[PDB]
Order: sequence, then structure tokens, then C-alpha cells
Amino acid sequence: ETTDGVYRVMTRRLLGSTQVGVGVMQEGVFHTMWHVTKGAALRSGEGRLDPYWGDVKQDLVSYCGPWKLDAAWDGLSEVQLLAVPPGERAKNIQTLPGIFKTKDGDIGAVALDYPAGTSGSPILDKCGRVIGLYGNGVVIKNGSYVSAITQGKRE
Amino acid sequence: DMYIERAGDITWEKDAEVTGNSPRLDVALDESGDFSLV
Ligand SMILES: N=C(N)N[C@H]1CCCCNC(=O)[C@H](CCCCN)NC(=O)[C@H](CCCCN)NC(=O)Cc2ccc(cc2)CNC(=O)CCCNC1=O
Repeated sequence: ETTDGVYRVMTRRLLGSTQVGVGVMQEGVFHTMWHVTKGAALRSGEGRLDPYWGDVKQDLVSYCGPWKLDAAWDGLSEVQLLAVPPGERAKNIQTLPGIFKTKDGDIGAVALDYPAGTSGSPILDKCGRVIGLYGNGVVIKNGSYVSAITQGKRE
Repeated sequence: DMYIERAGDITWEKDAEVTGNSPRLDVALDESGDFSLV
């Protein structure tokens, strides 16, 4: 299956079948976060997806081709996390991003807490475009999680 | 061996629940891809 959409990343190296993360299929390329697969090969039914591009610092990796997702937080609008938690159905959560302010510029960030196996879930803008992936962030004073809206560079 | 299985379309949900705040944090990104608060 290479149909566009959101996919679970599953392993059987552990007890039962474990969801280690999430990814986005678009234009025949599978996109997820580096820490989900660590650049490892993936299986899709009878076929095999091998890595094409990856960067630990960005924490992203692409399969079967180059990074295809190039939309970005418009700055102003609220967004939606299409969360795919392990063993639970895909669910849209609407939120207004906060901001990670770095020495290299500002990145949107979403203050939503989901299990680790939700890493790779797409964040979308109102027009349905994926503006980044969830699951790389910080834990702040209160102890809850804030994830960067992590996006790659197209072409 | 990891495998993938489809979980849905990529679509905006008009009837989505809305939660989460919008914090502004000053963070550093290290060479290992990890964010840290400053
Ligand atoms: N609520 C959370 N904190 N996490 C969520 C899942 C976060 C989203 C998934 N994405 C990651 O797991 C990435 C994977 C590394 C990316 C590679 N670069 N990790 C991170 O973004 C940050 C980065 C650290 C920055 C500080 N230098 N690491 C942590 O938060 C570790 C952690 C500290 C404390 C806890 C659980 C995990 C306490 N448990 C809970 O509260 C509930 C238990 C279940 N829910 C969770 O586990």
C-alpha cells in the first residue's frame, strides 16, 4: 500500500505488536521522524520501503524518495494534530500553536501530550496540508510536553 | 522488522475538539536532534 494517508509504524521485536510511531504517505514517499525508525527499512505488506533521506538533527526521515511536505504554519491560524495513538483510532485535535524561539529562528510548537508511539503524527493547516510532524520537543516546568512542529525542506 | 499499516486520510475535521495552550519557550537544539529549555 502506497495510498496517501497516515500510517502506523509497528514492530514485533518486543511483546506482541507494538506501535513505535506514525508516518505520512504523500506522492509515493513515506515521511516519519528519525527517532521512530532510526533509518531502518520498512515493510508495506509484500513490498519494501528503504530509506532515501534522513537527518538526525532535524529528526526526520523519508522513504522511497525525497521529502515532499513543504507547507508551513501560516503563523496565525489554529492547526490540527491528526493524532494516531497506539491501539486507538486516528483523532483530530485542534490547537493554537505556541512558539519555540531558537537562536536560528522561531518554530511553531503544539502543547499536546500523547504516548511516545504517537511520534510522527501529522499536524495540518486548515486547507488540509501537512505542516509538520509531532513528537520532538521539550518538557517544561509543569511537566507536560510541548512538541515542535517539525517540517523538512522540499527539493 | 518494522511494518506500516494505514490509519486514515489526511483531512481537516470541522467538528474537532479544541484544547492545548500556546506557550512561547526559548529552546536550544543540540547536534543529537534534542530540544532543551533555556
Ligand atoms: N509527556 C512526555 N514527556 N512524553 C510523552 C511522549 C512525548 C511525545 C513523543 N515524543 C518523544 O518521546 C521524544 C522522543 C525523542 C526525540 C528525539 N530527539 N522525546 C521528547 O520529545 C523529549 C525530549 C527531551 C527534551 C529534554 N532535553 N523527551 C521526553 O519528554 C522524555 C520523557 C520525560 C518524561 C516522561 C516521558 C518522556 C514522563 N511520562 C509522561 O508524562 C507520560 C508517559 C507517556 N507519554 C510520553 O512519554
